[PDB]
Amino acid sequence: YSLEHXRWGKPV
Amino acid sequence: LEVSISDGLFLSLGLVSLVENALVVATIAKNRNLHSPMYCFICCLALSDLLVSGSNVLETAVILLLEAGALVARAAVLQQLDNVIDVITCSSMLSSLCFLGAIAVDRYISIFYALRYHSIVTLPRARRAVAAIWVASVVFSTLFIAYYDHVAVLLCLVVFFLAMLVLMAVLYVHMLARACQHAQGIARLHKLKGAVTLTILLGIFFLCWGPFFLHLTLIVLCPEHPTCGCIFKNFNLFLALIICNAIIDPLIYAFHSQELRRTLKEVLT
Amino acid sequence: ELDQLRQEAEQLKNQIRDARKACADATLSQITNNIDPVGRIQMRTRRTLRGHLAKIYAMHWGTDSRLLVSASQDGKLIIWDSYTTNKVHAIPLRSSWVMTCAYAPSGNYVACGGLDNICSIYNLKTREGNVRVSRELAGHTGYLSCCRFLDDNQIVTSSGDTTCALWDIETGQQTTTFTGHTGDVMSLSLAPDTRLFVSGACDASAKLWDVREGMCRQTFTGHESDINAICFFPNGNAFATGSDDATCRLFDLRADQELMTYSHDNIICGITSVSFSKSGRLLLAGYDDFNCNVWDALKADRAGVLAGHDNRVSCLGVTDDGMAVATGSWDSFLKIWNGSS
Amino acid sequence: LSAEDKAAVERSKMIEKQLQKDKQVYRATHRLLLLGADNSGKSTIVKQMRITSGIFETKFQVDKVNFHMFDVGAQRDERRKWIQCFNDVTAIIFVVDSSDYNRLQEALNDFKSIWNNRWLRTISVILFLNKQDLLAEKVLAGKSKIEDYFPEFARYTTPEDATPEPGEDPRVTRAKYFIRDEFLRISTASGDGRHYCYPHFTCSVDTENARRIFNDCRDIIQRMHLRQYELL
Amino acid sequence: IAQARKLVEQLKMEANIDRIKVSKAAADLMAYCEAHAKEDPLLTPVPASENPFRE
Amino acid sequence: VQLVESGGGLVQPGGSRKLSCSASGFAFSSFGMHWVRQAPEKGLEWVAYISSGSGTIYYADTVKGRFTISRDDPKNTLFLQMTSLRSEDTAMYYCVRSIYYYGSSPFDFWGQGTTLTVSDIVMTQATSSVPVTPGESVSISCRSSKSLLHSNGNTYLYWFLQRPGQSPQLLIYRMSNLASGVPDRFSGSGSGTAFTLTISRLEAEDVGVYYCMQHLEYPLTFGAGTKLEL
Ligand SMILES: [Ca+2]
Repeated sequence: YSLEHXRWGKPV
Repeated sequence: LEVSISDGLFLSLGLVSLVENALVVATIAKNRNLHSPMYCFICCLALSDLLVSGSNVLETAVILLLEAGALVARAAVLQQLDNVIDVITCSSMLSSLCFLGAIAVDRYISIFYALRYHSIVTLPRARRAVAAIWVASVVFSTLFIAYYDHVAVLLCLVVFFLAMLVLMAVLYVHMLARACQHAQGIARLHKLKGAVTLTILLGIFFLCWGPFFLHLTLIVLCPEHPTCGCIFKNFNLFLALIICNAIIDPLIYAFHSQELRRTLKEVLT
Repeated sequence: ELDQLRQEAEQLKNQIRDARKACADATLSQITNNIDPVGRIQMRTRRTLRGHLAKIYAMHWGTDSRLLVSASQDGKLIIWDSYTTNKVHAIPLRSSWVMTCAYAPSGNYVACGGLDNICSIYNLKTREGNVRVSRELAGHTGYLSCCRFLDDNQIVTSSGDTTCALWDIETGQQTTTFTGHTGDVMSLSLAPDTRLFVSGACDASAKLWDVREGMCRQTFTGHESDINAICFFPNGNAFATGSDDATCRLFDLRADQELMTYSHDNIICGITSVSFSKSGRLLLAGYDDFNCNVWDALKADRAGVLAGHDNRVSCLGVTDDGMAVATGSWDSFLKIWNGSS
Repeated sequence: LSAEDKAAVERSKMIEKQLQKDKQVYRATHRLLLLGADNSGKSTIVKQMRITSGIFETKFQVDKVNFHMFDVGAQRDERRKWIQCFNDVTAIIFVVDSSDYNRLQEALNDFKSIWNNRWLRTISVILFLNKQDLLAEKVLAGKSKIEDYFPEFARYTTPEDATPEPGEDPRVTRAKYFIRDEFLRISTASGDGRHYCYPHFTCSVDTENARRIFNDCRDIIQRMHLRQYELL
Repeated sequence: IAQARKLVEQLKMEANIDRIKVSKAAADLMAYCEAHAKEDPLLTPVPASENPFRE
Repeated sequence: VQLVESGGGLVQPGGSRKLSCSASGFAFSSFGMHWVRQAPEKGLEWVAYISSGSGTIYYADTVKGRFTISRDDPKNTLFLQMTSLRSEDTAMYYCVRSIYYYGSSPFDFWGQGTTLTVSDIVMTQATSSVPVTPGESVSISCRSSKSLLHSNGNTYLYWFLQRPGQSPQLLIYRMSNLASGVPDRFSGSGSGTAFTLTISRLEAEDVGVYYCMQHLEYPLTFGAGTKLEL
């Protein structure tokens, strides 16, 4: 949903 | 602390980078003296840095279009779009990092097996290694993005980065031992630059990739400590540093070649 | 005594220079000052031939204008079909350091030689179907720099021994040795009649030899360094010369002197090979700089440049039909060029 | 394509397979140019390594590395055109007759000519100061001496890091390393560091010289790649 | 010395050879170029249908 | 050059036989090799082809599932392993070398043949025979159902002469081009669809059956042949 740059950019 | 890397900066750096790496690929394609396993690995590195910069560019464009609302899209189609662009990004990372290792290994064989070098490394074997790297890397990056909520994925990424680190360390420091031995022999016949070169190679390597794998290490080992929260807020700085790799590695590896620079001049004219 | 001969040599050189200055009533630049500029000749690489393994030192076209012999440090001759890019033959040489090859006007034979100081005549059209050495010409006492067939049985052959020799291939012997040169003979061009040839040497001179009379008909001395390359104008009564000095110069046989000097201050490096186009209107010169430049042979201006090579352009040749120029280089590639309007 | 064009392209492919095999041979082979005057005894080096024609290809092998050593000979006394061919050899081997002092000066000028040549700016020279036995004998006889030919050999005194053989007299050491230093002054003079000079003292009795050339080419190629990598 | 006598005789020959004026030579080369200009595919590029290396 | 075919003799129907041909004095590995068979009273029929390096292998539909052609270049020996032999395979089998590059003359040499007894473009040669005299300027017509002029400009009509006690011999490879050994008394011409051999002055060595053949595409069919009777 949120779609964020890269991956694992925030915990869990 | 937070270095608030804007989407405009991701666009700028990724565009500049894919431009530069595309120049590198055109310059190797046009100059057939550069059809050699060394420059094959440099071309494949430049391709991995192009694909990573372009995937960051494409992701930044998609997120800008969504933030503008110029694209409206369901959740599922965007989740799969995210998955695809993340697979291209992660594969091109793993491949770029592998091609940094492959360049290190090619250089190492060219020194310590110098006489047998063109028997041990060949365009057949170079193209095999390149294909195995990209194919294995799509396999792995698909497994990583599918299981991205499993800490085993993040540890596989970190452990891969560390194996490349201990590799390139063993390697370039043996090449620098032999450089010092050559410098001694030169001094004896004739009656620092290698250290600077390693500081640029391994420093831009560690200082641009390592923040991201430190981040992954803290996502595994430290999901909730506030100092780890401070590091997590800088994740865009860390991707922009990986694009700084995609910028500087052309300069480190490719444009040290005089014949590349000459072809780059005739490509740009 | 010797002093009298050295003096009469100086006197006769002065006589020759006076006769040339007497003939020099107008320059080619003046007579051709009003002929139309040829304009930019944007030639394109129609084929690249990619099979060679080391520095290509020579190529020669067949009269058929599509078969193409090419010699390289790898110790191969490759016969190329230019049209298809197919390798018609790959010939293992007995010496790696070949430096010249020639394709016979019949195409029955290809010649090559080099630091072996030997020309191997290879029969392309055996009944056994492998290419094999028809004759192994020996008698040269120095490296073999250029060779050109006159006939299925005659080859003219320059050497770093400062001589050229005409050989009877069926007997393997020199039927005439040309011995007025005082330095390594680098370049060789048969007149289209094959009764005369010019050979250029590191004595900075080009000499015109009567193939059958056997003596120097006349000598040309305008260059400042080694004449790496020589080529008759298709009329057979003028020839161009390329030197280690970056100029090429066109000498007329009957005027006995330079008509024209092709040079540009941007070009600071030796000419490696020279060929005219079928009209003679274009003079194509390979360079140490990896370009080969196209010159207006009449007006002496740089009508174009062929820029695709990655190393010293070692050899040029225009087809006898004139449809294309082939260009070999030290990068091991052999590119065929023409425009297409 | 016609059936005959299909078969001709098949033939071209098969020739390309053979050329690729020869590319394996040719890049596994390291080419060497064996220079030196007629006094140098380079022919004896050829013979001891092998155990009107203008060029002799001496093939030899060390530790599965093939070397082709081109003893160019029966050429005219101007080298300046055919040395252009040996651009992109791994090394030039330059044998010097260390004994022949009056010809030692022209050997030095000829070394300068190779080292400074625009086509050789990157091609390292393996000096073999051959006939070192005859040099030892001449100096221990003492009948004629380097000082008769090079007065700097008064000023010159043995390097602090010279390593004589156990039976070697220090005056033989002085002669050896003075000749060495004479060549090295030219090399360290004009060399940008693109190329280096690797002097080895040798005699006819050397079986080691194949090992010497193997080690020298290994060092040449290492220095070359490190220069390309900006590590040296 | 025989070599210098040969060199003298060769220069005597080069001296004695007949020469035309450079204007006539230049005119003959220019005339050959003009009379063979259309016959030169590198000078005047042949149509793409006609070119042996395209279509 | 001495292609010598071996094998042959009788077989029963349904039988199997391996023909072979030793190449003797030529660079066998660089040649493609063909098998061509002649039924006892009938024209030539192409059987199989194997390229240099065995890359290309082609067969006629009359044999395609049944015969396999192979070569041992180190031995300089060609093979044709026949299986499920049938009465229509009774023929003299000729081994025929071929080499393909610009200007090459393929089919230039034919072996002596081995007889085996089992107990498409159409080439038309409407003259089954022509009666002829020494010194006469005879011409042999051939016609094709497809224009043998290919876009590369070649016109792939070959002409062969089989003299009464001999193998075939190549006379013309492309319709103009005489073979390296043959009298210029022979010549060829044609339109791509229709063709003539010409023999400007006959002599007894010209007596035989003249076969045209197309090499535009496999299966590489021969004509019925024109006999010349002196
Ligand atoms: Ca993402």
